[PDB]
Amino acid sequence: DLAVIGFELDTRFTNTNRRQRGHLLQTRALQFRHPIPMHAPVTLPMDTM
Amino acid sequence: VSDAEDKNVNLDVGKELPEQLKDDEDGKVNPCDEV
Repeated sequence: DLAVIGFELDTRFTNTNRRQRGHLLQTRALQFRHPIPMHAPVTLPMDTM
Repeated sequence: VSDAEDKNVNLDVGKELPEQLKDDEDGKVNPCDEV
């Protein structure tokens, strides 16, 4: 029963009618925010006299 | 313990308004201009 039963082609359209756009490019921007905290102090407890 | 100048007192809080509130938040970017 040796025979060719089917095939596949590598055909493609020409987009002269702009039917396809493929991938789209759009600009984006991300923003990060880093506020600065305070930190516990160090104290020098001298006498007042 | 200074004496107050109470006779005629005129306040202006706008002068004391923090510089932060004199404009909007400045992070704004046009991504199309930067790339």
